Amino acid sequence: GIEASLLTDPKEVAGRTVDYIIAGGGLTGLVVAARLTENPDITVLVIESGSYESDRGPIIEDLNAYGKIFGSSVDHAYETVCLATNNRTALIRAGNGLGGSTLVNGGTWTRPHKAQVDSWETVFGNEGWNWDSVAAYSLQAERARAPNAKQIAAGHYFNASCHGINGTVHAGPRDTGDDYSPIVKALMSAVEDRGVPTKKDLGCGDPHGVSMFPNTLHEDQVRSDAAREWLLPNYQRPNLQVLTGQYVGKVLLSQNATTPRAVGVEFGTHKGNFHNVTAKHEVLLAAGSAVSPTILEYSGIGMKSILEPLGIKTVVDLPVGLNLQDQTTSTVRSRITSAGAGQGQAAWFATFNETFGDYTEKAHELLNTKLEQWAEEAVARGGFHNTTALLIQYENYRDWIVKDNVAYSELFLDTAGEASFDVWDLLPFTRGYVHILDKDPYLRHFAYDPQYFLNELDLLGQAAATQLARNISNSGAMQTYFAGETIPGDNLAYDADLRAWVEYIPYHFRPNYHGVGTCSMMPKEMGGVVDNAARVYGVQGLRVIDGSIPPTQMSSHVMTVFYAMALKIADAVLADYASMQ
Amino acid sequence: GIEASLLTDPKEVAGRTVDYIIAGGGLTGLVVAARLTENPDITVLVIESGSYESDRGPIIEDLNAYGKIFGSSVDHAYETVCLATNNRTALIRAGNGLGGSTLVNGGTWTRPHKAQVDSWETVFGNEGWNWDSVAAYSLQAERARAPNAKQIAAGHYFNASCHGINGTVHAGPRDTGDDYSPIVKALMSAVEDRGVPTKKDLGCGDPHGVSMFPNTLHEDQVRSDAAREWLLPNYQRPNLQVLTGQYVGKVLLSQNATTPRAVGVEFGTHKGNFHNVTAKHEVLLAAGSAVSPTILEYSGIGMKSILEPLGIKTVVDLPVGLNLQDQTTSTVRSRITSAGAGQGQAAWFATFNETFGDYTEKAHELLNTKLEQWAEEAVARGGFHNTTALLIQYENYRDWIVKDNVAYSELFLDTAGEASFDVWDLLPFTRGYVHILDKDPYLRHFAYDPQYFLNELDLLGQAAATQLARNISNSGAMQTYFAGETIPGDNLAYDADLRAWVEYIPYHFRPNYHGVGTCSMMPKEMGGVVDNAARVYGVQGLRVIDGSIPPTQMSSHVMTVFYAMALKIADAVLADYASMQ
Ligand SMILES: *[C@@H]1O[C@H](CO)[C@@H](O[C@@H]2O[C@H](CO)[C@@H](O[C@@H]3O[C@H](CO[C@H]4O[C@H](CO)[C@@H](O)[C@H](O[C@H]5O[C@H](CO)[C@@H](O)[C@H](O)[C@@H]5O)[C@@H]4O)[C@@H](O)[C@H](O[C@H]4O[C@H](CO)[C@@H](O)[C@H](O)[C@@H]4O)[C@@H]3O)[C@H](O)[C@H]2NC(C)=O)[C@H](O)[C@H]1NC(C)=O
Ligand SMILES: *[C@@H]1O[C@H](CO)[C@@H](O[C@@H]2O[C@H](CO)[C@@H](O[C@@H]3O[C@H](CO[C@H]4O[C@H](CO)[C@@H](O)[C@H](O[C@H]5O[C@H](CO)[C@@H](O)[C@H](O)[C@@H]5O)[C@@H]4O)[C@@H](O)[C@H](O[C@H]4O[C@H](CO)[C@@H](O)[C@H](O)[C@@H]4O)[C@@H]3O)[C@H](O)[C@H]2NC(C)=O)[C@H](O)[C@H]1NC(C)=O
Ligand SMILES: Cc1cc2nc3c(=O)[nH]c(=O)nc-3n(C[C@H](O)[C@H](O)[C@H](O)COP(=O)(O)OP(=O)(O)OC[C@H]3O[C@@H](n4cnc5c(N)ncnc54)[C@H](O)[C@@H]3O)c2cc1C
Ligand SMILES: Cc1cc2nc3c(=O)[nH]c(=O)nc-3n(C[C@H](O)[C@H](O)[C@H](O)COP(=O)(O)OP(=O)(O)OC[C@H]3O[C@@H](n4cnc5c(N)ncnc54)[C@H](O)[C@@H]3O)c2cc1C
Ligand SMILES: *[C@@H]1O[C@H](CO)[C@@H](O)[C@H](O)[C@H]1NC(C)=O
Ligand SMILES: *[C@@H]1O[C@H](CO)[C@@H](O)[C@H](O)[C@H]1NC(C)=O
Ligand SMILES: *[C@@H]1O[C@H](CO)[C@@H](O)[C@H](O)[C@H]1NC(C)=O
Ligand SMILES: *[C@@H]1O[C@H](CO)[C@@H](O)[C@H](O)[C@H]1NC(C)=O
Ligand SMILES: *[C@@H]1O[C@H](CO)[C@@H](O)[C@H](O)[C@H]1NC(C)=O
Ligand SMILES: *[C@@H]1O[C@H](CO)[C@@H](O)[C@H](O)[C@H]1NC(C)=O
Ligand SMILES: *[C@@H]1O[C@H](CO)[C@@H](O)[C@H](O)[C@H]1NC(C)=O
Ligand SMILES: *[C@@H]1O[C@H](CO)[C@@H](O)[C@H](O)[C@H]1NC(C)=O
Ligand SMILES: *[C@@H]1O[C@H](CO)[C@@H](O)[C@H](O)[C@H]1NC(C)=O
Ligand SMILES: *[C@@H]1O[C@H](CO)[C@@H](O)[C@H](O)[C@H]1NC(C)=O
Ligand SMILES: *[C@@H]1O[C@H](CO)[C@@H](O)[C@H](O)[C@H]1NC(C)=O
Repeated sequence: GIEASLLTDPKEVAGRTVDYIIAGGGLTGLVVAARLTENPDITVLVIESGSYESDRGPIIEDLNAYGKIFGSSVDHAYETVCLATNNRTALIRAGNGLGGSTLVNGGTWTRPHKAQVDSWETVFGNEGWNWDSVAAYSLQAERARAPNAKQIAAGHYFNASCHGINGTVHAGPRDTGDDYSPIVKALMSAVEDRGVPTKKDLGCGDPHGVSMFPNTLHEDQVRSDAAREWLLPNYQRPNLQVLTGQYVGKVLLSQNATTPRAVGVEFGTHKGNFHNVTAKHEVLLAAGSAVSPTILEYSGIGMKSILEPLGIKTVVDLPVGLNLQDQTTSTVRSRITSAGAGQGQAAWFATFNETFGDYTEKAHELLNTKLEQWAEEAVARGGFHNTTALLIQYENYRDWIVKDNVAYSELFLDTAGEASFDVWDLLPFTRGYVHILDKDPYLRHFAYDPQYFLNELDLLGQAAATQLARNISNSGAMQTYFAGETIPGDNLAYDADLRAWVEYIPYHFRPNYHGVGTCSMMPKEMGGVVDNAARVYGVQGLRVIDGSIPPTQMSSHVMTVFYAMALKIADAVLADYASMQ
Repeated sequence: GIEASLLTDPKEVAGRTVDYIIAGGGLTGLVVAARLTENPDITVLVIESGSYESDRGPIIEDLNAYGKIFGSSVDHAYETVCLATNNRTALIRAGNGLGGSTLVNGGTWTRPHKAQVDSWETVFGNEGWNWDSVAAYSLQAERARAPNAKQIAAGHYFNASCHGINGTVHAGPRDTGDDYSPIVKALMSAVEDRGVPTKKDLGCGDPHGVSMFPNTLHEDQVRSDAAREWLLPNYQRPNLQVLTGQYVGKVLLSQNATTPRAVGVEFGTHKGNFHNVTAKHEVLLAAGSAVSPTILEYSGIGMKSILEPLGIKTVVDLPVGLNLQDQTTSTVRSRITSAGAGQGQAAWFATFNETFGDYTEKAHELLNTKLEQWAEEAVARGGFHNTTALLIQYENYRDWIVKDNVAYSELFLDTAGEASFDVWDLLPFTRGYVHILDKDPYLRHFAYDPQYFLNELDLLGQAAATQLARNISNSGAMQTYFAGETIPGDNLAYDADLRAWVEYIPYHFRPNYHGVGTCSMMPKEMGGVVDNAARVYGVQGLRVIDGSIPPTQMSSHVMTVFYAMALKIADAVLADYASMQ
């Protein structure tokens, strides 16, 4: 079926010409590939390092098997540098195969705060990029299902004005057919005692409080990975070709005109064993936030201070690979009474004050006085190039916290036999980088440094949000079900104060795998790599269309935005194509 | 050139018949491939997941660049289970290319104790596998160079009787052109004050004390990796063929009324995309100790209790994957005075009593009383299947310590601007396992658990040897160069006792990447997987020829032994070939 359609021999595409080459068959790459080939006259070649996985079995198709895929050939498992905070190497989970990280992710489907997307036009000078336009694309991608009586009784609320029901990505409530645990409504009641809202639709634009949420799965509970949703219904199109098992190494550039033009790519598996293919219109990079910047650097598009010591000639100088923003995740886990049994997920989207509690005043004071110093320190660490322009970002985050009161941390609850919180600070001020370390793309030798916890507010906020997760687990209605803590358990005294949490947290955290910003969409003079149509500055016919481009984090899970962002970009590509006919 | 001669399209190979198929182009695979094709009538196909790397540049060819290749495409970076000792996953460095881990290793060239190799015949019933035979094969493989006057003045000693000079593997002193650091002879002086010997030739069969050693490199310092030494001189042989970029998935077994026979292998990159090739004589597994046991399991050779829940019919029931033995490595590092400058490596091979110091009586008491209890506990953890058979191994270890006084720990010194010890207990009593977790070989979903520190003497021994490295770093003539400790540094009090070291070591160690034992060469009734000619019990025409088969650890670096082991197996394979003509 679809398996027989995939190309595997490099020689069957080498030296030919297509209209668009898409590097990476993941979330954004497959969305754009489908939109472009709706026109039967447009040819698209997707080149993907992995292969088809959607039909493999529960390890892909059951969202409840989350994490068992880690460490396998479907996980790139990119390795960080030796992190300064704890002198350890960390692993970055990332899907390897058609659908990308939508093959391996938690399936959570929520949207950020309206003011966060709006800042993309007001602060980051991106025409047409605002909550209304992005949300309209989001709803157009969405095919959501309202919850039933069982699901509403568990704790779901669904405002139909905030969801599309006619789109492409199937979404609805996760339901294992088991009973839902009462612990979800117990956590809601526990935060209502503190004046915290509950059951806001996290798709409507003000994610705050404790709520349940849809999941990216079909009603029969099969995972809605981007390949199942966007490629499987369309693979029979003769103008849509997919080459699997090959890495895109570099963009081929014209030597001709005033400014360079992308004319194709080189792809392969090892030095001396690579091939060319030509793009008549454009090359679109969709290899993920950890990779698309490295493809640019291997092609001579990046920072001369990085490329010259490797013997790569710089043809376009841009701050490629900087401004990397990922979050830190920690765990609090507790056994539950027999009364707590049942399925169910929920999350507390907590504000700054809700996160810091007693430390709210001191934290606000740091935020009010340290921005300039913090920016100088991040630039000195190589996380950004221009202190003045980084400060624009920090002033924007302070307005989000102080004037808009957006969610600052996320406390994610799993039940199904226990009470377990994964906790992350949503708005890190640290900035990191990814840079190549060799001229050979197929060696994949690079330095990936998110600089976790090298901003003191990031460490304070993470410690405070995790302490809060212990607090709320044994508070209010949650006391009914509390049966003793197992994480941290013995490793951190149960009455630890914030200082004790700060000492513990660097040795008990994982990456959140939400990395954005390595080809930031903002003006060049602000440190950006792409314009408001995702075009790389100073190069014709070349775009970065994936998680590399969001200039900020957001108080949500990213799929709702990335699906919208891919469709918005597809409209721009098609508009430029049309103007030539 | 060798690059053009390599095969890179799987369809050039699919459907052929050759005499021998070697899975894995690593150390032992390439040695056996070279030996077999000395007869121009014998055809060999090597199938290797990586490609050719020996001409890449310093990152491969300069031993002093050790470690920079980690995390690249030339590094398999196998992830362990989440370890019980510290709730972390660890990474197993393992070379991916022609040459295997000889491409990425430290280059150290030493031999174990005579009694340790003798035990393979005496305890583990492997006729012909004793020090005399293995050493003779080792000298035949070896092409050593005596140290010169500058190198002898630095501390080198070389006994011509213990080294071959007319063989294949180039070996001699590392020499970066710098002055040699006086810290090496200082360390020798410091252990001389305690009656510990120095400058013994660690190739002669009694490795004890502080010595320098040869390195696997040419005189101009190019790394002598297995491909450079065994394949590059011989790639023009028409009967020798090498396929790169492809994984061997499983052995093809006849399925009829008679005993199963290896008739070929299936190889490829993904479940949709694999091929066969036929073996007329034998299939030889050489994919490394972490992989060759999994290839057997994928083929239905292994434990029914593992295979059946995965949907794999058990064709031959063997304890495949058990008895895994890897060591734990920790670091002590300090700054040096200006007078300590220069190049130089040395190692202290320390006996049981030397490592334990004032804890010697208590350590000996544990070793005398707990062997049966420990073997029960290792079996209950799944590291081995038969308690009595494991107790035989433990008695052998106790004899090595009490009656032979073999080296028990190794303290490896690097200088070149600092004083840095990597420390490991050489003889772990813990037993681990590796097992597949899915029936699809190309998913590479497996559980690899060395069970580090889950035996209490292993933890106690590693704590004591690392404390000893701190002690000797500031003792005797070493005091002249001591300029402050940086690791542990602030992370552990400088006057910490053994108990304090025991608390810290589980959170400050790495795998040594010396894992052996997963297809142990011993009698079936002792838990073995292969006989003394490396043939898998119960299967015709199938052998395992790599680091999976040594039944014990050894007090040395293993290259001297693995080259000899490969040469000795080649002779057995060629004797069976002559029997069928
Ligand atoms: C790695 O991570 C794992 C967890 O992921 C850690 O293991 C857990 O450690 C915590 C302690 O930090 C343990 O919690 C304690 O639980 C006991 C009582 O639990 C007993 O009863 C349970 C049901 O009633 C039963 O399921 C348990 O059985 C399991 O555990 C035993 C031994 O742990 C094991 O042998 C079995 O096979 C099962 O796996 C268990 O027998 C309780 O006494 C403790 O209470 C203390 O703390 C509370 C604080 O709330 C305090 O009020 C009390 O006064 C008391 O002092 C504590 O709750 C947990 O059982 C462990 N296992 C699991 C699965 O969670 C492990 O330690 C980590 N390793 C590291 C860090 O190296
Ligand atoms: C991760 O791992 C690294 C090591 O790789 C850890 O960093 C090292 O920490 C140790 C302490 O645990 C430091 O050692 C101390 O050194 C100071 C003085 O060092 C000064 O002089 C050096 C030249 O002689 C100079 O290179 C140093 O500059 C570097 O380091 C500093 C940080 O220290 C940094 O700011 C710079 O930018 C440079 O990177 C520095 O100027 C010394 O005071 C200490 O002496 C103690 O011990 C002695 C005797 O043992 C005792 O008598 C004293 O009372 C005192 O208590 C100690 O030697 C080391 O400098 C750090 N850096 C290295 C080694 O490069 C890091 O902490 C780890 N992070 C973790 C665990 O999170
Ligand atoms: C563990 C985890 C959990 C997550 N959970 C959630 C969640 O609950 N909710 C949510 O909304 N989001 C979640 N996400 C995030 C979401 O899945 C991703 O942000 C999204 O898939 C990223 O899309 P992308 O197009 O930027 O890249 P990806 O989807 O990662 O796709 C990039 C593709 O490029 C391929 N590739 C890489 N290098 C090359 C190369 N050189 N040549 C060719 N192809 C290449 C990769 O194999 C991959 O298929 C999670 C992510 C992870 C890792
Ligand atoms: C970091 C490190 C440092 C070391 N330092 C030293 C040292 O200083 N001194 C010393 O004496 N020894 C050292 N060693 C050990 C020594 O290098 C190895 O033990 C030796 O290379 C092992 O030989 P092998 O044939 O068993 O396996 P390997 O040499 O690892 O060969 C296995 C080969 O099989 C390939 N392969 C894997 N899976 C498949 C598959 N499915 N199909 C086909 N091919 C496959 C691999 O890519 C590899 O080429 C070190 C090892 C490591 C990892
Ligand atoms: C539902 O969503 C729409 C759009 O945000 C809004 O007008 C309405 O107030 C929301 N709430 C309810 C209860 O309808
Ligand atoms: C392939 O890629 C580059 C174009 O920049 C060049 O080396 C070569 O001529 C191209 N064509 C072929 C057939 O290799
Ligand atoms: C949060 O805290 C600050 C200072 O403690 C206070 O001024 C502010 O009104 C609080 N509430 C909100 C919603 O920001
Ligand atoms: C948790 O937070 C509440 C908030 O008022 C506080 O009263 C309580 O002392 C905190 N600690 C615990 C253990 O509940
Ligand atoms: C640094 O950033 C500021 C803010 O965008 C900008 O005005 C200035 O020109 C930038 N400087 C450089 C060298 O890019
Ligand atoms: C050198 O090696 C031989 C063989 O082991 C041995 O007899 C001799 O004593 C060794 N030492 C010296 C100094 O020759
Ligand atoms: C079974 O297969 C083996 C190996 O392929 C072959 O030698 C033998 O003749 C076969 N036996 C029967 C009964 O077909
Ligand atoms: C490969 O082997 C399998 C079974 O061993 C079988 O499908 C086929 O006959 C063989 N050849 C090809 C080309 O698949
Ligand atoms: C080692 O220590 C034990 C006592 O703990 C003693 O019997 C033995 O003689 C010592 N020396 C050697 C070389 O074993
Ligand atoms: C170091 O080792 C020697 C020899 O056992 C011992 O006398 C001394 O107390 C040890 N400790 C220190 C801190 O030197
Ligand atoms: C266990 O091993 C011992 C020693 O080799 C042997 O005598 C015994 O038969 C074995 N038991 C089983 C069940 O294999």
